[PDB]
Amino acid sequence: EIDPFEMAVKQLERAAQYMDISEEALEWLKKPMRIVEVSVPIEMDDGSVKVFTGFRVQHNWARGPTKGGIRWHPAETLSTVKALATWMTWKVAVVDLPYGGGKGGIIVNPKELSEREQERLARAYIRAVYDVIGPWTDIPAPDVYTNPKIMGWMMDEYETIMRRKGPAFGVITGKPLSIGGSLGRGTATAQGAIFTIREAAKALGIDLKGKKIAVQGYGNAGYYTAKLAKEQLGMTVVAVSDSRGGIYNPDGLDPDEVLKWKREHGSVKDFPGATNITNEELLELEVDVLAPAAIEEVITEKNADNIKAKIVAEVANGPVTPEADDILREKGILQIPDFLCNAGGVTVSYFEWVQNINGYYWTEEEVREKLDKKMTKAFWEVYNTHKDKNIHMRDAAYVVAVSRVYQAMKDRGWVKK
Ligand SMILES: NC(=O)C1=CN([C@@H]2O[C@H](COP(=O)(O)OP(=O)(O)OC[C@H]3O[C@@H](n4cnc5c(N)ncnc54)[C@H](OP(=O)(O)O)[C@@H]3O)[C@@H](O)[C@H]2O)C=CC1
Repeated sequence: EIDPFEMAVKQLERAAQYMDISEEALEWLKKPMRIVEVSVPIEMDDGSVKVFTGFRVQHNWARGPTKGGIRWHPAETLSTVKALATWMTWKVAVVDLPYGGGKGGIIVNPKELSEREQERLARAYIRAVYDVIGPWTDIPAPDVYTNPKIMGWMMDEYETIMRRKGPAFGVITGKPLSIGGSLGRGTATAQGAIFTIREAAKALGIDLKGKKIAVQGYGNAGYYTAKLAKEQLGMTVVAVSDSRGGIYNPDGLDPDEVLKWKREHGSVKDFPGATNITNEELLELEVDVLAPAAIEEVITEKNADNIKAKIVAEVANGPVTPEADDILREKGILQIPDFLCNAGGVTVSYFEWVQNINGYYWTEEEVREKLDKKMTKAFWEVYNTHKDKNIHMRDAAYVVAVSRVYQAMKDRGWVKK
């Protein structure tokens, strides 16, 4: 049923087919450099002891310490962790961070655990994987069903074990502001998406002031993308959507009022002055920027032709299928690859790690400007590769990331060819 690691390896081979890479380097990149599977025992609230399965996969560390989150899902598998670590490698390589690829996970349903049990689980996971993590070895991060509270617990346990012999704040990112946290973490993904959209408009020669944007999904990423677009880029937000449905208004939407209505009516539907539309119908609107910030695979071969957006900002994690990719490219529409558009979160986590390591913490403006520089440089590199190699933007981003990792490997002497 299309194993995640098989899919990742196929993606890597496809990317290697568009660039000059040696066979030994490809074989090295097809396998994670270190996989750690540990037992995570905790004491239940009823006094019993339960053992959970924890993972920590470090795909590659040629460019520096590995970076990646920890998932707490009942359906976690070592294959999924390996695939996500492989993808995290390219995610940190495309935006030029001194990081490798890493990922963790515990096979547990956190909906049935109390606060004390969750804290015990985090501390036991740290005790189990201490020997393969560190400020300069492996930096975990929040992921699905994991939050900054668990980050604080993990950091505290790591500091307790390490005996405060170094920057224990920098061992993990996504921490609360009170303990080594960073500013701008809430709006990192949306800010990166906005910078990439601005650069794409600059590349296409389109002035965004007075244009239209449609956003699918109105969670944290979608709402902040719409709000930041309207604020900075001056783009008129004409359509937003949630799981229940979507709304449309050619005169424009106010993101704050829409958020208030969603937080009051439980959904964005039936917003005053707005016409109710379906998600599929939102994908059909004639806009200049489309930002899918929702479930995977919303653009398929069926509806790829009927898309009228000039720029498709893949804020979510792969909302466009390869057939849809080819169809959309044929229509002369610029796509911003998913792991380049939403690279703001990992970039801001890197900024947090830098602040923790240095012992000096920045402000909201400094973080915003550094993120702006990083996203602009990454998008311009990807677009230049796209224009030079006459390939898809996703293929160009993969080529850039794999080339950076391959050059780092060659410089270390790991591969001689
Ligand atoms: N936000 C972040 O920090 C980062 C985000 N990403 C990626 O970004 C996207 C969104 O992130 P995030 O804000 O955390 O997500 P959220 O869980 O906070 O919100 C999800 C939003 O998308 C909607 N949604 C879920 N399924 C559908 C669907 N089938 N159709 C239409 N709308 C749907 C939800 O609707 P409803 O409210 O009704 O449930 C909600 O509006 C994801 O694809 C994620 O992978 C990854 C990098 C970090």
